[PDB]
Amino acid sequence: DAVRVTSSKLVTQPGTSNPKAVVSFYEDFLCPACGIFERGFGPTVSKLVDIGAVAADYTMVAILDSASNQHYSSRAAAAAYCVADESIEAFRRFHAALFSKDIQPAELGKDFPDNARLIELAREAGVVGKVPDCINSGKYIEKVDGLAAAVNVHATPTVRVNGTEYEWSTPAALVAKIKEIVGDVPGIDSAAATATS
Repeated sequence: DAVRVTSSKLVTQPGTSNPKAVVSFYEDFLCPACGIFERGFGPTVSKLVDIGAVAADYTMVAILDSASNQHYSSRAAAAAYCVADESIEAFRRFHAALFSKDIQPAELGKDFPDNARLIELAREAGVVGKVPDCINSGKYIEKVDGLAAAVNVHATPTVRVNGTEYEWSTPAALVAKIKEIVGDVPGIDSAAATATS
């Protein structure tokens, strides 16, 4: 249901493979607040992933999907899952790209990327593989369309920390929360520096 992003440095619960800290993001690719939120928190989260402070769970839901936007939300989420299938790193780059200012369509706009453009963005993210057919076949469409109800999240962006609702403010606040959970890990202060710019 979520794409789990980690690195080889992941800090785990003693005697298990399970992350000590999991930050679950629930996003819609057409959600403007989500664009702002990801452009703001992204580098910090990526750093926290790299130093192994957290695992980052991404659930891309369909809640904004409509015929008016040409089902952009659902096609984009499905596409993202397709990419994650091939590569996790490719997913990081893809996910980041879709939320960049030059890319994310304006909700309520008349212009939205078709599947060919999503495919091309996947290529730029570093993967081809089965992704083109995974996207063209609409493999994940029904999945993503059901995700919102599945995980029971109807608002975006929504963030949870170890399954608990988390009201986010700044990247710094988040870094501090994670530090509260995992203690002082190598790099986490560096991550705070990333959070404050």
